[PDB]
Amino acid sequence: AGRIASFLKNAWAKEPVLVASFAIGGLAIILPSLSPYTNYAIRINRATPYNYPVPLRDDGNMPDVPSHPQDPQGPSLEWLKNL
Amino acid sequence: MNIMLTLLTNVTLASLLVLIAFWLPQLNAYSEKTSPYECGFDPMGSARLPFSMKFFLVAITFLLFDLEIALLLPLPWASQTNNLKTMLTMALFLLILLAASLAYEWTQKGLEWAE
Amino acid sequence: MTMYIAFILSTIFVIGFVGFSSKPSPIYGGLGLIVSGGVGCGIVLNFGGSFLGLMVFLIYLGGMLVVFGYTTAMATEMYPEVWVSNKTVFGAFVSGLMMEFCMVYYALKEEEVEIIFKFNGLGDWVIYDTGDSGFFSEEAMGIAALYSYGTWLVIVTGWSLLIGVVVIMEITRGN
Amino acid sequence: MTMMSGRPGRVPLQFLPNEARSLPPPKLTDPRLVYMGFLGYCSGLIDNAIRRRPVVSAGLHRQLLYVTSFVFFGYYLLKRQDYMYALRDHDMFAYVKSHPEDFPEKDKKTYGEILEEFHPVR
Amino acid sequence: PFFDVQKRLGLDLDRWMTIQSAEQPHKIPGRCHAFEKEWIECAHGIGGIRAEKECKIEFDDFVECLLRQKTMKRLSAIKRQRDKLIKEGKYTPPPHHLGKEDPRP
Amino acid sequence: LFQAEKDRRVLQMLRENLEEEAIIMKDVPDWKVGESVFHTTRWVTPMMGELYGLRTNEEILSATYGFIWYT
Amino acid sequence: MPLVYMNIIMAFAIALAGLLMYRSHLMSSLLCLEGMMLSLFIMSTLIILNTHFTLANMMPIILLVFAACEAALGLSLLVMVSNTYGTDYVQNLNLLQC
Amino acid sequence: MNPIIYTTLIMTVMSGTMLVMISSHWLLIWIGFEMNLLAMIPVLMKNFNPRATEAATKYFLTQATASMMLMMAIIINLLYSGQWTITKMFNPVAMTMMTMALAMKLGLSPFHFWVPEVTQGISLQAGLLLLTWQKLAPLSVLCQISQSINPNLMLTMAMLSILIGGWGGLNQTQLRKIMAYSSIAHMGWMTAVLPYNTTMTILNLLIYITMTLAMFMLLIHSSATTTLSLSHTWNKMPVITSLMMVTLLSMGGLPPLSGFMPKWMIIQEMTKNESIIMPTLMAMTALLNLYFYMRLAYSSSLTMFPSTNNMKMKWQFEHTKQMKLLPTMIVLSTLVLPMTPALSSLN
Amino acid sequence: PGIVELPTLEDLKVQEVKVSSSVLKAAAHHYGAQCDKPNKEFMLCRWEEKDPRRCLEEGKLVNQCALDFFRQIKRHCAEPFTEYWTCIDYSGLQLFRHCRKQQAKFDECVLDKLGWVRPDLGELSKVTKVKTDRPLPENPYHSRARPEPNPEAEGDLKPAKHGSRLFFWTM
Ligand SMILES: CCCCCCCCCCCCCCCCCC(=O)OC[C@H](COP(=O)([O-])OCC(O)COP(=O)([O-])OC[C@@H](COC(=O)CCCCCCCCCCCCCCCCC)OC(=O)CCCCCCCCCCCCCCCCC)OC(=O)CCCCCCCCCCCCCCCCC
Ligand SMILES: CCCCCCCCCCCCCCCCC[C@@H](O)O[C@H](CO[C@H](O)CCCCCCCCCCCCCCC)COP(=O)(O)OCC[N+](C)(C)C
Ligand SMILES: CCCCCCCCCCCCCCCCC[C@@H](O)O[C@H](CO[C@H](O)CCCCCCCCCCCCCCC)COP(=O)(O)OCC[N+](C)(C)C
Ligand SMILES: CCCCCCCCCCCCCCCCC[C@@H](O)O[C@H](CO[C@H](O)CCCCCCCCCCCCCCC)COP(=O)(O)OCC[N+](C)(C)C
Ligand SMILES: CCCCCCCC/C=C\CCCCCCCC(=O)O[C@H](COC(=O)CCCCCCC/C=C/CCCCCCCC)COP(=O)(O)OCCN
Repeated sequence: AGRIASFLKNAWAKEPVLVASFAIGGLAIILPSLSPYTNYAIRINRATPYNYPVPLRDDGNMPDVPSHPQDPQGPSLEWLKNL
Repeated sequence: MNIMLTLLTNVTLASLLVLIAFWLPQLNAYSEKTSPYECGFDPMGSARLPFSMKFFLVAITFLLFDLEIALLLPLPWASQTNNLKTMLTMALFLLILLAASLAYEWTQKGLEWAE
Repeated sequence: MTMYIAFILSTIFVIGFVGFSSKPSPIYGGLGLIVSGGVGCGIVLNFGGSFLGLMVFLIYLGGMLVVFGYTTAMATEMYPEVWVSNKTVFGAFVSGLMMEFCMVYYALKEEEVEIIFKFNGLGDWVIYDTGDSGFFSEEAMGIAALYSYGTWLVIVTGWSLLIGVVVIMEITRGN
Repeated sequence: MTMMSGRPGRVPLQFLPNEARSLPPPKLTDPRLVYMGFLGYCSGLIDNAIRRRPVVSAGLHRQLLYVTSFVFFGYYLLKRQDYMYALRDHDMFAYVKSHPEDFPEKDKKTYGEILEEFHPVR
Repeated sequence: PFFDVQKRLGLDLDRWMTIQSAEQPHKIPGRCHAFEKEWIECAHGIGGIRAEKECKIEFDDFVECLLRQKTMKRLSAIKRQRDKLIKEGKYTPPPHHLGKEDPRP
Repeated sequence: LFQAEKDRRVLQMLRENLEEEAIIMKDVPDWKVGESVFHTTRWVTPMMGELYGLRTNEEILSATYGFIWYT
Repeated sequence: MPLVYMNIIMAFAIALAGLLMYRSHLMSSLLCLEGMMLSLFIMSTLIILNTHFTLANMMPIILLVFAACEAALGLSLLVMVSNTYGTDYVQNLNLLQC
Repeated sequence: MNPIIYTTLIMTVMSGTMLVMISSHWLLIWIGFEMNLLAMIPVLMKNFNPRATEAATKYFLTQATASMMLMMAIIINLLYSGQWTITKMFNPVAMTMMTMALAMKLGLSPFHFWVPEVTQGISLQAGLLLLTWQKLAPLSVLCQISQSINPNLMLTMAMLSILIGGWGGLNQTQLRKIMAYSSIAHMGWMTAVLPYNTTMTILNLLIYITMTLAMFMLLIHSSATTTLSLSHTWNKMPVITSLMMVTLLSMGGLPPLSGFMPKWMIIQEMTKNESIIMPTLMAMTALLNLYFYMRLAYSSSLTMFPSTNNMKMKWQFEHTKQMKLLPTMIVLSTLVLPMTPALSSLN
Repeated sequence: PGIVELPTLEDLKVQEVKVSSSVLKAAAHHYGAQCDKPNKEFMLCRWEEKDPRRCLEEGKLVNQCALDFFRQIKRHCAEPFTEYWTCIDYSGLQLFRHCRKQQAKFDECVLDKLGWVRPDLGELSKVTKVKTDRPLPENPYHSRARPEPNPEAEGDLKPAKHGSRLFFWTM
């Protein structure tokens, strides 16, 4: 409580560069685990179509696969437009 | 193909400048003019004698720290992977180990030049 | 057959290796290794390895600067040797040059297995792939996969680097 | 060069597969176990001798621990060795059964119809 | 010698990198993916001694894909015959093989 | 569309090479025209030399080093 | 095999020969070691690029990393040798015999 | 050196060896070798002197050349087959390169020259580590690729190792050089049977490691590095000299001691493959190792050499540091012949 | 090792699409909206047969559908489309974001004259299903018969007969 206060004061008086560096590194380590937009970053990465989407051979038992891109089925990037 | 032409052009221009500088003016070379310079006097020893390096340990550490650059340069492309958590963990771990190496050499007086 | 640019580059690579392997003063050996690094970078660039060639060139440039400093510190003599100031150095240089000449002649004039196997040459361009797709570079993706696929490699590499720092500090202590 | 390490269904680092429980365990009075205990006792005596202690009577708890540890490890070593020999015999018999053409049964003649050469000693 | 810790624990420390036909990023395929797949599926579970003999065709095809020695030999033979026939003037290359072709997309 | 065009172009180049090889190599006694070097009968992606073997050096250069050298 | 592969393998052979035949300076042998590493890098890079082995593209970089370690190791030893003798000549390292 | 730094270095050496052991990828095996060398160089130089520096330099040069040849073999194997798994090499040239690299790492003849020098230049603890733990990784790699071994080259190197170990040991008065030549001969024995039965190789390695550990611990306990220094031990610790004589007899392969078990097994295994001339020559050659072991025993425990007056002072002091595994190591080095069939547990 | 069979040059003839890359990029969104079915059938044939020689008719159908699409565009309004693709063609990267007025005009024209709706972001990259009468290939890899495995390990484990049988040892 007071020991850490005196140590931090001495460090800020003598080595401000090291204090700033350690603070920045600690924030960089800690903050990503508490952010709600990391999931958004992952989903943005998954949403980029680098390669061709190969169609599946219809067998009559896929209610959740579209037969046309404009069909309502499949993933939607409506969330991405407002983000 | 274009870069080869550019490199050839630049080297050719520099070499032509050297050739002009060495063949255009009048040259009068004698032993006193071409002697080594030590501000008024003949050097006592040779310039090929050993010259001590007081920062040799930092020079060696530079070799190891130069490969962290190789390991860290593909980070912009690595940031595009789907499993961002693993990539971020590995990048932060690598930088943490680099910082720990720097701290270890700093605290063991490895950054101080030899006396 | 097509301008044999890669063959010329690899020949200059071998010539630089002969230059620094005949072992003149380490200044000229470092110069030869720098030349070989640049030319090998060019070869890898011609085969599509932009990042790898540029990185190897950068790494060897830094290493050779350190080597130059160390040569001036503890690897000098009154009269540093060049490739023509010594019978031994000149002999090794010439022997390497004619050995490369003989290997090349036995390669492109006939099919003969020197050590491992034989071949005809024909230039590298034949053995390409004509792959036509992509909005990225496969080399960059494979290198960037180190942070998602190669976790084990990253762990062992970082450990070895930290241990190497500790090791050089332990070795140069003296006492 | 490596006979049994590539056997199908081999768990890497078990030291004692489950099937080894189908075999009879070695008896606790196994002479090999007694020899293991004797080795532990010799180790204890040498430990007393090196440290410059009364060889036969210095540390009784230490000798007891030596003997117990040697017997404990030897029991499982004997179990594994027995299991490995049983595996070798099982595989050999199965291979002989599955290849009758390589291990044929040929009728045996009696010594009255087999002509053996006689070499006089003189 | 080889303590298979990976197999005992199911870790995959380095098996992701052992072969060319194993889950590259972005599904980028190897140049010889099909040949290696065929050879690996031929040789799986029968041991090295049997795989050396009974899967020699697949391995020969895989090596031909890797190094293309036979294809280069055939191309060299064809070109040598073409040059021999052209020096004596019995053969003439077609216009589409001389730079006067009609290109298509 | 690019895929369909690529298949048609590759197949046309290979057929032209096949016809030229058939004309050229008629004198060699034990030569089969169009004989594969693979035991497998499945399709194999053509190598650069197969497509551009009997063509000019400029086409070969554009096919091999055209993209890399473009800056 | 292309003639480039033969040239790279010959470069490795030349570097190995240069390392195995010692002149006075130890720095020259260290440079031969570095050249051997460079030739290995080039050879592996060419093979991996030609075969389009994507995940193996990170293999050469790892090579470089350990090359650096080896280089550093050698230089460290050289320093100590010089500190003992004022020279990096290998003929001073003869206190031990067979 | 700081104790924590030394512990970290030893752990790095051991973890590099284990990385070699557990890897399925050639690059990871090479990485393990590199890490082992990197961490092992400082350990040889813990006690600083010119001799230790020279030994470290020679060791580094030899091992770096071996590593470069190792990588070249790997890359050629990859070129002739797009494989990274350590199963069996697909090119004979790559196999020759790998065999030579691993022989140079192990110190087999004619790559044996560095072993006596490096062992003489370092302390007894560093020598113990170098001659016991440093043999595991190359032997494990050789065991994994045994079916691709060219028997002629491997057997030639093994026979050369046995002969040269005996002849070199015949001429030594320093104990570290004697141990190094014994190591060379035993490594030749280990690699002679490798193309036939890797279990025999593992058994030979285990027995040799046990006897070498016992020998080096007895040499550390009686802090002697020369024959004449060891001639003084009887006047201070006779039990140590007696145990050392028995251990030396075991190292000579005399029945019914433990050292007889490996050679015996190796010999019989070789006779299963219609190899008769070579085992006979190997045993008749190991007679030389037995001879110089008996010379050391004569000078150390069977006769009493003259001593010095100052020794009386040493009579008044005990050893402050005790080695906990020395008695067990001695017992395993001598009395384990009746437990010979247990080798089936090794396969 | 067999003869490689190749289609004749007459078989490979088709009515080609001779519009440049800028025109194609300008039309691409509506082209993928309208000509999806032949394109997807061709791509399924391509990825299931692993042989360009087995999907030539599907490629010709793709060409026909593209030509019909471009004929419709030419017939209804070619001037807004020409302005749009010229604006696209000026850019060295062919960026969409520099031509939004011309894109708006072209989109309005196609919407009013043909009822064509531009697909929203994320739609053209979906994985869709294709109904085809083409039989599923049974051996697209032309695989040989796999060699038989080693039989099995079976039976109850019994103690070794007369122990280890190593020299004089009875156990
Ligand atoms: C094959 C079948 C089975 C055979 C068994 C195997 C062989 C025997 C066992 C081997 C291991 C056991 C003993 C080794 C550790 C002993 C350490 C020692 O130094 O001894 C001193 C110690 C006497 O010292 P102390 O009492 O403290 O006071 C005197 C001072 O210390 C004053 O002493 P100091 O230290 O001042 O005297 C100086 C002396 C100190 O030097 C020595 O004492 C020599 C010690 C050599 C250690 C042995 C090597 C390790 C084991 C390998 C054995 C190889 C066997 C294969 C054949 C090759 C033979 C070499 O140095 C010299 O004089 C230079 C002599 C150099 C001549 C060269 C010969 C040396 C090597 C010969 C070894 C022979 C084999 C061991 C025989 C037993 C020896 C105790 O001796 C003993 O009392 C232990 C003997 C055993 C007693 C326990 C028996 C159990 C009790 C009876 C119960 C009945 C059981 C059954 C129950 C039935 C129901 C009723
Ligand atoms: C900015 C980048 C673009 C630059 C483009 C121009 C590049 C110029 C490169 C260098 C030229 C500048 C030098 C100035 C004139 C050249 C003079 C010199 O090079 O040649 C002289 C020629 O000397 C020769 O040794 C003798 C001439 C005989 C040899 C010529 C061979 C063929 C001639 C045979 C006659 C038949 C005609 C054949 C040709 C059609 C040697 O003079 P020298 O005194 O040493 O040096 C000092 C020169 N000074 C006096 C000006 C200071
Ligand atoms: C048995 C005793 C355990 C403790 C001691 C172990 C000693 C060895 C050191 C650490 C063991 C290594 C185990 C980690 C192996 C990495 C692979 C595994 O963990 O999965 C990773 C999971 O990620 C984890 O976060 C791994 C990071 C944990 C390690 C970082 C710090 C630990 C290092 C400690 C020792 C290193 C040296 C000392 C440092 C101070 C990545 O998987 P994932 O990305 O899902 O999917 C990949 C497959 N894809 C590509 C198809 C998608
Ligand atoms: C001097 C005599 C030798 C002494 C040897 C040291 C004794 C102490 C060692 C401590 C005991 C623990 C060791 C292992 C216990 C559990 C580990 C277990 O999982 O490992 C198994 C393996 O079990 C062990 O290897 C058995 C170790 C037993 C060693 C003793 C045999 C000695 C021979 C006869 C001498 C008599 C010894 C007397 C002992 C006091 C896994 O098998 P596997 O991963 O598939 O094989 C790898 C090698 N392959 C594939 C190439 C075959
Ligand atoms: C959890 C974060 C970890 C990752 C982030 C770090 C990124 C990189 C930063 C570390 C780089 C290496 C640091 C090495 C530290 C060496 C310390 C040292 O020994 O230096 C001392 C100087 O520093 C010291 O006195 C010792 C340490 C002083 C404290 C330094 C910071 C400690 C932590 C404070 C910050 C805490 C976090 C911020 C919180 C914000 C407050 C609310 C000696 O200086 P000389 O140059 O030799 O002096 C010559 C002239 N007189």
